[PDB]
Amino acid sequence: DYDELLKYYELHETIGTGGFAKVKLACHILTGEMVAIKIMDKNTLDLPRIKTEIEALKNLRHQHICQLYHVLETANKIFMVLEYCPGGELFDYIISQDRLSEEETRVVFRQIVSAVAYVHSQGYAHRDLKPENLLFDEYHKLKLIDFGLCASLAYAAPELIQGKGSEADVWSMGILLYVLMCGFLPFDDDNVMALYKKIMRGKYDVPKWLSPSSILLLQQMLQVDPKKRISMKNLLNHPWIMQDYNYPVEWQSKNPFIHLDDDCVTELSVHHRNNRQTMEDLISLWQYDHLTATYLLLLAKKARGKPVRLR
Ligand SMILES: Cn1cc(Br)cc1C(=O)Nc1[nH]nc2c1CN(C(=O)N[C@H](CN1CCCC1)c1ccccc1)C21CC1
Repeated sequence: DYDELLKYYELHETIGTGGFAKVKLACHILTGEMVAIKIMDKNTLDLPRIKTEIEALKNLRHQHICQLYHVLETANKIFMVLEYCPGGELFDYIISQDRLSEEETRVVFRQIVSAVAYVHSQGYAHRDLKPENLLFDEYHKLKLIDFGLCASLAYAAPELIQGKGSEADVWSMGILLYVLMCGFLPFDDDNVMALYKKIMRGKYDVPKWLSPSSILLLQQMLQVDPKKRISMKNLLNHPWIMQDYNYPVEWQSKNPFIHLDDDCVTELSVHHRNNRQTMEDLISLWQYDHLTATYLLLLAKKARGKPVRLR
């Protein structure tokens, strides 16, 4: 139940619902930082989905991946405390704009490619890429979410639906690119089997406002045969991707966990009136408990150019 969570967080409103989970806005008491808490019920659960996401996020640390802070499991519930992104979903952003210019699309799309390339570099495929799974953070940069399916029909690759992961992610990014520049899906139908057929055929409308280079890139990402599909490697430095930037997508993590931050370690030891070495030792266990949560939220203060202070 909520007694364990309420020790550390003030709970606010529900900001999202899923089939088996909800996400609530909350504030971390010790740091005053806003967070987003994904809440699951262990009775009405699937559960492998939760464990999959948790394991992935413990191993992924990247400027375009929504950060995990804290995992709490009670008798009845599982709580995942995640980064709060105050800019909302990419999908809702596209609808409000109708569609994005090629220029703004490229700004956003390069961030998606950065995240997904990194995910692949760490040995995973996301498998559920869609604009509902991309959020805008405090600096209006994109953060990828929902790793429950890592190793929706409108975004699934032909070979994935066929049951015949890396290439499947490229296809989904092709659908995303189309939606960004067009404001609607390339394959859509009320009838699910009719949608399946359309995806298998691979034919789609090419709107009048797409540039020849955009058209070519969509063609290369939306190849029905995954062997003919552009590879992640060649996506990183694609001429469309390079335009106006003149350097390939920077996919490597810019915020990896190397050494513990001295300033964060000191603030925790001072606040808790604890032996510094004991504090450094307990943080290093990386249990994703309240200690880890407080440590990581202090690091976020620092990344924001703010002082590392508690209470
Ligand atoms: C929608 N919105 C509007 C504003 Br302003 C901020 C947000 C917002 O969602 N912020 C936010 N920050 N961090 C998170 C979110 C939403 N959020 C989510 O994880 N949201 C997903 C959203 N889905 C995509 C397809 C269906 C479910 C979710 C997953 C399970 C249950 C409910 C929601 C995270 C927790 C990591």
